[PDB]
Amino acid sequence: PSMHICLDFIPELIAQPELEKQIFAIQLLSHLCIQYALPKSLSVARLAVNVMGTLLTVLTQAKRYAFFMPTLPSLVSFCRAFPPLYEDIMSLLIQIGQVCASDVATQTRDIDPIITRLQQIKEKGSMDPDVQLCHCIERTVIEIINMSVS
Amino acid sequence: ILLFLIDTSASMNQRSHLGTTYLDTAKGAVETFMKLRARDPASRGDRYMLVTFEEPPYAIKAGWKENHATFMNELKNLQAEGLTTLGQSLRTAFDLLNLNRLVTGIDNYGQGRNPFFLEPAIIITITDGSKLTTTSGVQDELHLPLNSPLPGSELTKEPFRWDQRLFALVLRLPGTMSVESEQLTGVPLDDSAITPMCEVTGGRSYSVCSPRMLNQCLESLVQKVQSGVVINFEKAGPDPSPVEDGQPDGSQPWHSCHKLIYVRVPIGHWPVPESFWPDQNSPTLPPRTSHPVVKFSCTDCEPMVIDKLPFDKYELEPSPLTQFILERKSPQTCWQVYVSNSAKYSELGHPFGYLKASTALNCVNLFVMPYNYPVLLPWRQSFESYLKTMPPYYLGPLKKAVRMMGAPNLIADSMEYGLSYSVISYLKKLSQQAKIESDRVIGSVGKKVVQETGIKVEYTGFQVALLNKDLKPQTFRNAYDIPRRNLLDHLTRMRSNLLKSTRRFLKGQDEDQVHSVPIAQMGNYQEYLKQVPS
Repeated sequence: PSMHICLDFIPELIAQPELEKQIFAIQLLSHLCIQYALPKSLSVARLAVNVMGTLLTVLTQAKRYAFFMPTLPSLVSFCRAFPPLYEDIMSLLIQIGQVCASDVATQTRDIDPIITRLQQIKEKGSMDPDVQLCHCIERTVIEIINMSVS
Repeated sequence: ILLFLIDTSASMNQRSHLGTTYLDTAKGAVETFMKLRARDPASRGDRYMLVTFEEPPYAIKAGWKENHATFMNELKNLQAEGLTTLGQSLRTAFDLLNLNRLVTGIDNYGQGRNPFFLEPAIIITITDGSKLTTTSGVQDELHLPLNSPLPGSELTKEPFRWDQRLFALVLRLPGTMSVESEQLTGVPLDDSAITPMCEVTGGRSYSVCSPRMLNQCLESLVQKVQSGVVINFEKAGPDPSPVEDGQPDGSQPWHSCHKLIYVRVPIGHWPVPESFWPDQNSPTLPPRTSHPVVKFSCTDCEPMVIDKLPFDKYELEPSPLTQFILERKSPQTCWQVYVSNSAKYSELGHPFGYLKASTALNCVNLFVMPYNYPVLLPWRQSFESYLKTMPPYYLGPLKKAVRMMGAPNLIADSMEYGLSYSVISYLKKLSQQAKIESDRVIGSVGKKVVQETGIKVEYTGFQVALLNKDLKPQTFRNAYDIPRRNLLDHLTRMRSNLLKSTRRFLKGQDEDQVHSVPIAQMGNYQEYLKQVPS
């Protein structure tokens, strides 16, 4: 029960030059928001969404993949805990998606996930990192939609 | 004094055919130029400065009061990142070279223009090929900006000075083979935006294409450093009156070469006073020119001038001597020279010297004569009426020569202008203060810029940190610098280090040494009770 105090050093943990510290801070804040619901928690979650959105344009592909693979369930839990953030998250997701839409078309692939736009989700191996990131984005959006609709 | 201008711009990151970037080749060329200049027994008084393409507080790396060690250390760690701001960098270099000029007495602008007060400086401005940028687009004019002029700079109207040459290196090395090796002894020009700026000062602009051509241009550049006396010649107005041994028809008219004023500081007298008619009451002084517009006329006019006049040997560098060699170097004859732009009250030019050659017919001696020699050389109330045609302040230096004979003059009429003396000490004090402020903050960078500027798109004030290069984490002192992988082993190490109670404990885990490990430096802090008497 003494985990809420960790919020007081969650932003300080974000402003770190190491990507692992930032990912861990984002995940810890995600769990704290899915556990505790406070206006301060909402402010820290908004700051985390902002610092995640500003890190999309200052990271290379090899770092973008490793930074945005674990941190998408964090956005899912942020949506589950804070309704008013929905739009922002969606916008953010869209941006990231479009970035991936430009990363897959750059180099030739083996599965070609571009034509898979007209596909549906099926309830419920070794691939390309960009294709894996696209699939992770799609899956997290599906979970967000299923949580908000139900 | 040599001020190397290495841009270190982002365009200097392209790799040559040898495997190194243009910046590495430029640094190697600078080092070989150093080791070549060290061969001549005259590199014990020169001083090296460095100028890069950075902000005004960060452009200068090593300036005044900086030895060779810090200069080499700054040139070693040069990083090529930034735009090609050639104009601002050239302006900063010229302002740095003109910091200690208004305080020592050089270019006083009130007492003639003494050519024996020299401050030589050579700029190399090693930059890329072309396509310079100014954060908005790509310009093709290379105009120097004028935003903050130095106090006392409106009297020259030009950034460069009497002795400031500008050579250039473009380093146009191909990337595949650089197989262009047809002409062996031939160094063409670069033909770029820096070529006119270099030709205006008086130095050419080399076009490096191969490492052999680079070595050739560096070996040809070391022979172009001497006392800086650059004067401009014009053909007007004689219509090429060289009818001595042939008929004239030419390009050897606007000669802007230098002159070697070797000392025997330099010793000399009779300077070129000015180009205007100075009045007794003039609050504003007309701006001088860095290159004097002096013109010569081809007339014999008794070239034999023998007297007890103090002798001068300002040797002229041969650049346009073909026109003189076409006339057999004018044996036992000379031609007068005169400065234009209202040298007197009402007349166009006054002959004050000639260009008589030596007996060996090697170069031009540049015999500098008084303001009007053919009258005072050959008192019946004559000198009192003759001293009215010469400029007033000009009575200063000539009287010193009269000191060799007597002293008929005095300080009664030794006054230039009542308004020229005013507003001069304040300008000198301002220039000294500016030079002190520039030399103070020359090496202390103090950037302190590490932030990501997280935008919204704790609010409006957050900024993620960046990777620090020279962080030096304290593993034994700070517990946050210990990662999770090597935590238990490091914990036991810290425990054993704290429970050892040794002498001279430290907080560094493993600090081997720095980049340099000198033998004498380590051997000096020791004691050896031995002398090897046997």
